Amino acid sequence: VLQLQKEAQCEVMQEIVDQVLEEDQLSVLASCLQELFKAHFREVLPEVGKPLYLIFRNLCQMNSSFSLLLDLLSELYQKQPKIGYHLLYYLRASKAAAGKMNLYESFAQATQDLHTCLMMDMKACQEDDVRLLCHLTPSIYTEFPDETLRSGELLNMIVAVIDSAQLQELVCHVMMGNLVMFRKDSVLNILIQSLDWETFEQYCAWQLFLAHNIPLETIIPILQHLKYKEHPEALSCLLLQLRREKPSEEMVKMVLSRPCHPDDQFTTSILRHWCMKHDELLAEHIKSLLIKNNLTLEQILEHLDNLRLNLTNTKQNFFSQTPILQALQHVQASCDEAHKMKFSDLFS
Amino acid sequence: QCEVMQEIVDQVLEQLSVLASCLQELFKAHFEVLPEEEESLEESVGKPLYLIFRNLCSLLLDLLSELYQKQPKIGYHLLYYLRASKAKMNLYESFAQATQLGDLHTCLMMDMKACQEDDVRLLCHLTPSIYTEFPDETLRSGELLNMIVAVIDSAQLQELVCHVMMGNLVMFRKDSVLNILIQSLDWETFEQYCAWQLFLAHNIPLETIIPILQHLKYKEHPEALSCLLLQLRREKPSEEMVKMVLSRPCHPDDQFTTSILRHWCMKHDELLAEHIKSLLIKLTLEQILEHLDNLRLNLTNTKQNFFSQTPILQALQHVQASCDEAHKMKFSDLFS
Amino acid sequence: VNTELKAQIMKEIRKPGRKYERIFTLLKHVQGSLQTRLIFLQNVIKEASRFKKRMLIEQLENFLDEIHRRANQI
Repeated sequence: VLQLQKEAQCEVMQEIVDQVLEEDQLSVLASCLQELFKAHFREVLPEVGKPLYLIFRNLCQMNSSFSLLLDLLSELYQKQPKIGYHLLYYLRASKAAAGKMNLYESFAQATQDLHTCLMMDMKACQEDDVRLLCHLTPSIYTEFPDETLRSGELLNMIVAVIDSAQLQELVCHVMMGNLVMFRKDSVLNILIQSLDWETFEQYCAWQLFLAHNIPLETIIPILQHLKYKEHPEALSCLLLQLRREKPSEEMVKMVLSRPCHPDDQFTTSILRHWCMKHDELLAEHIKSLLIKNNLTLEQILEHLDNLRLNLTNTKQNFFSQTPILQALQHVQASCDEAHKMKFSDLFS
Repeated sequence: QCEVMQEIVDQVLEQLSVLASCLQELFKAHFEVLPEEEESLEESVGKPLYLIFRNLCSLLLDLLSELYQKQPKIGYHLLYYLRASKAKMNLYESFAQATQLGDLHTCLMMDMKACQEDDVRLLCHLTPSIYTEFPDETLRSGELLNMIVAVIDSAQLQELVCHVMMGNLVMFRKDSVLNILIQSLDWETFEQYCAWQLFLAHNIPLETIIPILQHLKYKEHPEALSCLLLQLRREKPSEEMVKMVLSRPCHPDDQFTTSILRHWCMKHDELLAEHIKSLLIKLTLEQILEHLDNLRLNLTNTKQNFFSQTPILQALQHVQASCDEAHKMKFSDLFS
Repeated sequence: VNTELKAQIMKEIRKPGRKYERIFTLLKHVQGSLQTRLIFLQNVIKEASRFKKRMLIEQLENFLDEIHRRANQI
C-alpha cells in the first residue's frame, strides 16, 4: 500500500514512512523500489533531495535500525549496483553526510568487502558518469588510501576517460595537497603496469606522476622494462624528466642497462645531456660502473662508443677526463680480441 | 635498368610540356618512397625519375618545372633524393626558384604538406635535414611544426625528441619560440602536447617563454598550462616568474597560481617570500593580495608557516595603508 | 565528402578519452561503394592502432566484418 502511491515532495515524505515502517523479507521491497526508482539512474552531478537519498539520510542520522537500513541498501544494491557511487556522491554532496564517509565502509560491509565494492562502484561510475568520477576521485583517494594507492586499476579507470581539462584539474588537485594517487612503495609497480595501457593513458599517468613529490630514483628500475619499439610514450616522458636530474650511479647504471640497438637514441640522448651538465660526476659514475662489472662490459663500452661518435658534433672534452681514461685502460684486458678491435677507436 | 638507360638518352637529346605529361603517365607507378631498411637508399634512388635529378646534380630544370606543374609529389621526391644519394640541396633552391611564385619557403612548405599527406614516415625522416639545411625558412614560425605534430605518433615524437637532444635537430630559436607557442595555442590538443614536448627537448630556458602566462586561459589552454605548471614546479622562482604567475587574473576555477605558489612556498619559502615582498613594495596590488589570500586559504590544509616569515608580514603591514576601505575589508583576514 | 569525414575522424582519434560516438556518427556518413568504405575503415583502424586504442579497434573491426559480409552478399 505504501509503495503503490510511490511531485517529489510527496514522494520523499512517503519514502520516510516506508523507512519508519521498516524500522519495526526485504528482498521483495528491494525489487519493487528497484523498478520504481529507475529513470533516476540516468546525469547525476548538477552544473540531492530525491527519495532514494532519503534512505542514506536516515542512515547518516541513525543502532539495529542502522543494520536494518544497511540490509535494505544491500538488497537494492544487489538489484541495482549503481547505488554504490550514488552513495559516494551523496557522502560528498549532502551536509547531512558531514564527516560520515565511514557509512560507505559499513555499507560495503553489509553487502552481499570495502576494496571490492569501491573498485566496482568506481568502474560503474567511469562507465556511467565521467564528470562524477572526476569529482569523486580526490575524496576517494583521500578517504581510502589503503584501497586506492596500490591500485593500478583505479588509475587505469581514471586515465582512460579523462581529457586534458580533467587531467589539469587532477594535477592542480595533487599540487595543492588535496590529492595523492601514488606512494613511493607502490608507484613503480603501477607504472610497470601502465606500460601496457593505451597511448593517452600512459601520457596521463606520467603527467600525474610528475605532479607528485616522488623522486625519479624511486622508479628508475623501470628502465629495465622499457623496450624502444613498444614503450615510446614512457621513454619520452622519462627521458625529458631524466634531463633535469643530477645523475646517481644507480641512474647511470639503469640507463646503461638498456640493450644496445642502433635505432634507439635514448641512452645517447640522456648521456649527452648529463655529460654536458655534469661531466665530472658522470665520468666518476662511468669509471665506477666499468670497474664494478669486471649489465655487461661490452654493453657499457658500446653505449660509450655511441656517445663518443655523437659528441663530435659539439665542442667538448668529456672523453679527455681522467676517470674514464683510467677505466678504459683498466678494463681493455677483459674484452676478447673481437671486442678489443670493435672498440679500438674508443680504447685509444 | 632498361628504362633508366632509355631515360639517359631522353635527357641527352637536349617544348617539353607534352613530354612532361608523357613522363607523368609513364612514371605513375612510383607515386612508400622509403625502403623498409645504406644499399637500401641507393637501390631506392636507382629508379628512372631520379636519373633526371642525377643529371641535374637549366633546360633540364624547365623539364622538371613542367614535370612539377603536372606531378606535385615531385617536390618531396627531390628532397628525399638530395638526402638519399651519395651523388647538398642547392638543386632544390634552383628548382623552387623556377616555380610560378618562385618562393623557396613556400615551395618547401607545399612539398612538406604534400609529403605529410602522402607519407608520414618520409616526412619524419626528412624533418631533421630540412630544418638543418633550411633553418631560415623553417624556424621563424610554426607552420612546418604544425604540419609535423598534426600527423606524428608517440614513436615518431620520441624519435624527434631524441633528434633534438642529440644536436641533430633545431626547431626553435629563442627569438621566435614564444610567438610560435602563442600561435600554437590554437592547435589541437595532441598537437600542442607534442609541440611542448619538443620545446622541452630543446632545453630553452623557461624564462624565455614564461611571458606566455598572459595568454593562457584556464578553461581554454589546459595542455599548455599543464606542461608549464609541471615545468615551473622544478624551478627556483626568479621574481619575474612569480611576477607573471601573479599577473594572472583570479577566476573561481583557475587553480594554476595557487598550486605553483604552494609548491614554491613549501620548498623555497624564504626566496618566494622575498620575491613577493619586493613585488608588493613595487599586475596590481590587490591582485597580489588576492593570490596571497587564496594561498593562505590553501595552506590551512597543511602545517607550513610561510606567512610567518617576516618579509611577507612586514610587506603586508606596510602596504595595507595604500588600499581603499573596501579592499581593506575584502582582505581583512590576510591583513590581520 | 569522404575526405572531410576522414579529417574529422582523425581529429577524433588523436584525442584522449573514450568518446567514440562522433567517430561512429561520421562513419555512418561514408559514401561510395562498399570497397571504398572498407578502405576507409582500414585507414581509420590503422590510425586508431597508431594510438593503441584497442577496444575502439575491436568495434571498428566488427564494423569492417559486417561491411565485408554485406559486400559479399551484394
